[PDB]
Formats: sequence, C-alpha cells, structure tokens
Amino acid sequence: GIQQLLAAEQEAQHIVAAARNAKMARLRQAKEEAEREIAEHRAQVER
Amino acid sequence: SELKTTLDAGLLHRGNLLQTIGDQFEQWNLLVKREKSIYHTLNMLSLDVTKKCLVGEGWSPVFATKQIQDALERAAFDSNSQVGAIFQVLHTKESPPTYFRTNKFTSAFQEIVDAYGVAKYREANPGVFTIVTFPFLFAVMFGDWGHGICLLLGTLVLIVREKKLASQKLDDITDMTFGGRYVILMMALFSIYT
Amino acid sequence: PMQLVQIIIPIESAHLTVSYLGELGLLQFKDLNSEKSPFQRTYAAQIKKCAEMARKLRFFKEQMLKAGILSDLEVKLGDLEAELVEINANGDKLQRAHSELVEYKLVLQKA
Amino acid sequence: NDADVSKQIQQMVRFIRQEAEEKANEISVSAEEEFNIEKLQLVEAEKKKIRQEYERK
Amino acid sequence: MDHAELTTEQVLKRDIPWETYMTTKLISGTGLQLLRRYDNRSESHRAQLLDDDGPSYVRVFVSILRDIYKEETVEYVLALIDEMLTANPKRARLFHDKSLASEDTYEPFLRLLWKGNWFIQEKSCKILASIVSARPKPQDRIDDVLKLLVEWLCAQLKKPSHPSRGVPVAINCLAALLKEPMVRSSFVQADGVKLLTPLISPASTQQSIQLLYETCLCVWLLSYYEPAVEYLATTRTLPRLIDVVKSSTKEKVVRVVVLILRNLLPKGNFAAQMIDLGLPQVVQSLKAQAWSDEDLLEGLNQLEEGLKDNIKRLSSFDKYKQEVLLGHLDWSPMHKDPLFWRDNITNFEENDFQILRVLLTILDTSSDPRALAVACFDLSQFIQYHPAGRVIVTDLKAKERVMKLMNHENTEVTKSALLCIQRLFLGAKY
Repeated sequence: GIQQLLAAEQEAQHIVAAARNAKMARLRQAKEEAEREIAEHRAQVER
Repeated sequence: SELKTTLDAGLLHRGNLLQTIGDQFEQWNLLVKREKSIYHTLNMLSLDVTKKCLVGEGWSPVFATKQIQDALERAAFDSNSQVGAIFQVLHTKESPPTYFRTNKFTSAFQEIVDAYGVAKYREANPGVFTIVTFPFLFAVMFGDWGHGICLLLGTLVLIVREKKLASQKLDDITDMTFGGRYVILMMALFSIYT
Repeated sequence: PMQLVQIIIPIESAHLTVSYLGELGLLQFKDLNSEKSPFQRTYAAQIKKCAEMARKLRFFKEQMLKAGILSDLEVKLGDLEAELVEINANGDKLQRAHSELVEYKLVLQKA
Repeated sequence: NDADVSKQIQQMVRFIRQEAEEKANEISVSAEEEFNIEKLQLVEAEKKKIRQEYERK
Repeated sequence: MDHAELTTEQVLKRDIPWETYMTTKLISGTGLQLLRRYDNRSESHRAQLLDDDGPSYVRVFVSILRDIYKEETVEYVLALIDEMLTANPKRARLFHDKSLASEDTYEPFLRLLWKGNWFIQEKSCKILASIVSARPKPQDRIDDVLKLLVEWLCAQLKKPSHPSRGVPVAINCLAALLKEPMVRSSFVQADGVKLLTPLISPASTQQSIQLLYETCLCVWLLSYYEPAVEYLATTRTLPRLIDVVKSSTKEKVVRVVVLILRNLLPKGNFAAQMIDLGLPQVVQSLKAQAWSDEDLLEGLNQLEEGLKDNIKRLSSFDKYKQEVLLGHLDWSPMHKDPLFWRDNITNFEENDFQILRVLLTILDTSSDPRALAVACFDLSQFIQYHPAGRVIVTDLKAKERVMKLMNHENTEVTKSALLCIQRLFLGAKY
C-alpha cells in the first residue's frame, strides 16, 4: 500500500534527477563538439 | 432636473442589474458553501505529493460505505481522471462516534432523547423504547377525553400544513413545536386514550 | 455501526471527488492537517483564496440585499459587485448635483 | 487487496507515467535543444572572425 | 508510441505472399524471396544466423520499392524495414548500409510520398524518414523535402481517418527533425502548424493530452527558430492556448505553455499580450496557484517579472527629458496624446508646476523657432486637463509667446497658438 506507492514515487524522482544531470551534460559536451567543427570550417576556408 | 433624471436612470439600471445579480448569488451561496466544505476538507485532511492525491481516513457507516465509496470512485472515473478514487477500509483501536439512522417521524423523538448523550457505534439506544414509552406515560398526567381531541386537532393542522410550513419560517417557539408534530400527535392520541 | 475508511482521491479529480462526495455525504472529515493552521497547510492557502472570494461574494450579496434585490464565478460576482457599486456612486453623485442645483435655483429665485 | 491493490497500482502507474515519462523526458529533451542552439551561436562568432580573417589574408 | 503501435498492427497482421505477385509479374523473384528472408530475420536471431541481421537483404528491398507500384507489397516491406531500424535486437546491420551510403537515403525520398498516404505513414513515416534526411543533407531526391511537406499536408487533410496516428507520426517526425535547425526550417515550410495551434488552444480531455505534448514541443522548437516563430506569432490561437492554460487542470500542460510564452516575450509582444489579452492577470492567477516543482512556478513568476521589466521599457521617460534636458521640442506620438499629459501633471509639481514653469520659460524663450510650435501644443494639453493651470498659463509668459505667435507667420505655429489662447480663455470665464 503506502510502501507500494512509495516505490513508484522514488522511481519518478530518480528519473527527474537523471533528466537534470543530462541537461548539464548536453550543454557541456556541445562546447567541445563544435569547437572541432569551427576548426573544420577554418580548415575548409584554408583549403 | 437633468441630474435627477440621470440619477433615476442610473438607479433603474443598477436595480435591473441587481435583479439578476441576486438570482446568480442564490446559486453562488451553494457554490460558496461547497467551496467552504472543500476548503475545510483540505485544511483538515492532508495529502501525499508522492501519491499526487488527497488521502486520509475517517468514520463512515458500513452500509453507507458499501455503496458511497463505489459511487465516489465511479464519479472520479467519470471526471475524466486517469484513475478513480480509492475505496479501501481502515482500522483503528479508537471508537468513532456514530448515530443510528433517523426516520422521518422517529427523528424528532430521537433528537429529544439524544439530549442526554450518545453511545458506541452499535451500543444501546434507549430511544427505541422511549419513542412510545414517553407517550405511554405522559398521557396519564393529562387524561381527559375532551381535551386530547383538541390537542390532536391542533397537531393535525401542523401535519397538514407541513408542506407550506417546511418553507415559511415561524416563531422560534412555534418552530420548535412544529419540529415535533408527529410526536405531539402521538402524545395527543395517547392522551385521548387515557 | 460505522467504521474507518481510507482512500486517495487523485489531484486530477480531487475537487470533483469532493463535490461528488458532498452531493450525498457519508463520512465525516478527518483532522490530521488541521494542526498547520490556515497558514499554507495542505491547501489552506487555496482555502484562504477561496475564503477571500467567499467574503467578496458575501459583500456583494449584502449590497444586493441593501438594494432590495431578489435572490470564474467569483470573478464574475466581483465584477458585478464593482459595477453595482459604480452605478450607485454615479447615482449618488447625480443626486447630490441635483440637490445643489435645486438649492441654487431656490436661492436665485428668492433673490 | 482487491480494490485496494488495484487502486494502489493505478495511482502508482499514473505517478510514474506523468511525473517521469511525460515530464522528466520533456525536461532533458527541451534543455538539450536550447543548449544545441546556444553552442551553434558561440561557434558563429568564431566563424565570423575566421571569415574576417580569410578576407584580410 | 500508442499511435504508432495501432498503425504498425494493422500492417503486420495482414499477410502478403510476395512470390505469388512476382510469378504474376509485378516484381522479379529475387525481391519476394528477399522480403520473406527479412521476416525470418527475427527467427534466425534465435538460431544464431548472423546473416539474417544482414544488410545485404537491404538492396533488393530498395529495388523492389521503387519498381513496384503495388501498395500491398511495399507497405508490408516498409513496416519490416521500419521495425528493424529502431530495434537493437534485430536490424542492426540494416541501419549501417543506409547510414554509410547516401544513395539509399535518396531512394528513401522516392519511397516517401509513395503508395497510400495512410499506408506509407503507418508502415514507417518518422521511423526512417528523419535518418534519411540526416544521411543525405539535401534530401532533394530540398524539392523532395517540399514534396514530403505536401504529403504531410495531405495527411493533415485526412485528420479524421488517423488523428491518433497520421497526425502523431507527423508531429514526432517534425520534433525529431526540428532538433537540427535546417530540418526545423523544412518543418517551417510544412503546413498544419495552425491545426496544431487550434488543437493546443482547446483540449477535449486526456485524449487531447496524447498529442498535446508534441504539438507544443514543436512550439518549443518554434521558439528555437525565429522564422517559424514569426509565422506562429501571425498564427491565431496562440492567445487561446494561454486561455486554456488558465483553465488547465494539469500543472505540466500549463508549465509547457509558459515555456513557449516565456521565450516569446518582447517589448512589443509584452505590450500586445498585457493590453489586449490580459496575460499578466492570468499569469498572476497561475503564480498564485503554485503547483508541482517550485522552480517551475518560479519560472512562471520570472516570466511575469520579465514582462514587468518590458513594462518599464514601455514606460520610457525619454519624452520628458527630450523636452527640457535635450531642449529640443519635437512632436512625437505621446505629445499629441492626452493620456501622457494626465500622468505628467503630478510629476511637474515641485514649486507650483516648477518643471512646467521652466517649460513655460522655455516656451517664452527657445533656441529653435520650430520648437515653439510643439511647445504650444504641449502646454495646451496640460491646461485643458488642469483648469487652474490654464489660468496660470494666461498669466505666464507662455501666453505672451502665444500672443507673439498669433501676430506671427507660419500657419502651424498660429494654429497651436490659437489653441493655447483658447485653453486659458475657457477657464477664465465660467
């Protein structure tokens, strides 16, 4: 009952915590990802 | 004269608006009563964010709980919610207050008898015997078969006019007397027999 | 022979469930959350807003009764009360202007 | 049991689906797109400087 | 999702014996055998037949699709390609051949908008469309992208046949593509945004919530791309979506509506929303009804706080400074408007309209002859509004300047001067 209902709640809370962590990662990974793309554009111009 | 005419027109418009405003407020009174009841339930009963629902426990008649909880769950389901309300039972060592079901005529005698107190959920109810015992004893103190007829006739008019009486208000003593019309009639019949 | 009943009414239909229960009425309300006062509590802040709306509606009804009237909803009632108050104020101002002009007319006629 | 165990799972299912699948998924996805646009703008400034650089050369 | 499953069921239930069709000539034999082998690929998984998870079964399916015009075979095949692509159990090798070579992704564009419009979407639609555009960026085998948008418009026209599927597939594909800004531009060309806006504005029930999310997830994508946002700003029901948000029971739906609204706030846009649509009052009610995450409620309050910041910008104090500190009097939209003067009367009072007295001195002596004409306009408005000010203006040197202006050339200066005289005059005698 109450314990059974608590299992669903903690699970939803964990999913939201994962979503929060993932958001920070998407922004951070992006800064490295297109820094190389900018260099590739510079290379295309150099060629 | 122009200012008086303008004031009269404004007052007439205000009265015309208030004619429908009062009609709306008639139902708004019941709406506010329902809102106050919901507010009292919210402030008195807690809720679980984890359950995302209002939860709690309270006393309810078993016969009533046989259908009332199911009806509430069905209404909640019909309210377009993802799931209806629960109907689970609860147990505790505390003894909840309870009241025996009151009939249309037995209500007055039951209320008169209950002025001494209450009992357990299904404990002794002296009202059952006293509903006739009090007429069976008060008759002796006023036994005269020329006045009991008058008392019954006076009670009879109250019973007949009950349809209009239930709507129109009356004096506080008159209202208290009209509240026990059936009991008065029974006592008058017993007095006539006595 | 009553007994305890424990249930959960989802927030998606908590108000609807409460209204349906109050249509007939079977179980008395509990008192667990009452210790938190009208200050927030479970929904006492919402209860506070509902009480303010009810007070506005009561003021409107009292004004209508004083006017001899015959007896989103809260917002509409407040708007109607404001309109009636404005109409009454306009009528009072016009009556005062009429009284002042009548007094001036009487004084000028006597002069 | 019976109605109780039925309602308990139903409320739990609603909690898991709405609070997490419907909302948590949206939180991660919406933030990612906003971040993707933010990085692209940061890259554009470097590209403009590089474009200004090739023209100067 | 549930919408995709209902379609995907209709196709995989009905069986199609390719080999018989081939013998009758509608395809050559290699194709029918190849499609039968693709169905056996799930069975071989069990038997460890690494060849079932092949890519080499792919080639005939590509061939078969373009050549055939018989809807039954290409639909049954498309479903089986679709199911394979996303699965990690089976049809891993499948995804490789497509991804390496843009030629299959051009063959996919011929397959797109082919067969029954309902049949093609149920079989695959968004499942393989997105990746094909990624594999071939042009996706013109974007004239082909425009043809795909026309096919989406045709699916929208048949909203009744598959609302919980055909519309859902289009919404999911648009959201998946809108992740890339160029693919969002393709979505901007595609129509049906207004239909989603009408669906967003009014919710039938939980059933509306099923695509509710997607329709406005696209609105979040539209917030990302300004061009789609301009079309959305023109599109109606944006205000209606806010009105539903006021009546929305679900906290998440209101929070989702706020995000888009949060991103679209501008000095102009805040003005339209506040004046006409009465956004702040609904926003104040939403702020009062805090629900779910406090941060989500705080974001709504921050959006309201941002609108209030726009309101300060809207109430610019530059006009008062331009008249005195700059010393240049030009007509502008609020100096020919009565409302501004009504709020400016009180600000002047510092020693009997001391700012107005300095302005009256500026009217009496001004660096520019042109300024005197607009100055007379400005004075007139305050005096009409303030009867006591009008009598003071006649006493003030501004009336002396008006008398000189009355005895002066230039029609516009004389008009304004005459209006100034009359303003003082109405008040002197009652």
